[PDB]
Amino acid sequence: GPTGTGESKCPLMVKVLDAVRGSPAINVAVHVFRKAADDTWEPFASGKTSESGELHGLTTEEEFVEGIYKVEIDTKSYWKALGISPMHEHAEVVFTANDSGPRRYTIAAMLSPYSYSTMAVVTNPKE
Repeated sequence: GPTGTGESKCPLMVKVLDAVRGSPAINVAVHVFRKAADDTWEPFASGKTSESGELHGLTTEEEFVEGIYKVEIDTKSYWKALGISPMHEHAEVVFTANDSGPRRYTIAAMLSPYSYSTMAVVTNPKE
């Protein structure tokens, strides 16, 4: 298929790949927040990617609750490694959850400052 490749432990796998290099970014500062009761975003998890571009071990299933969550990727850290023109600062995306469970999915995101952005999100059965 187009998406869904690779194993993981966390309930949500984040893959940070480069659209200009066509390879996974290393040491990609990523953060995960959750929608609070004050229409704000609280700290949920955070971590960096590896040579594989995969980032797991953020949180557990007992801590991973339902609700909306916002993810922030620091591409600048990866752009400074080679010295690429930092067209933008960081990439922030919001994901709404309706129900958790098995059959975890992985989010494939591509980094492209020059060309149009590229991101892929997968949905699970909550019916």
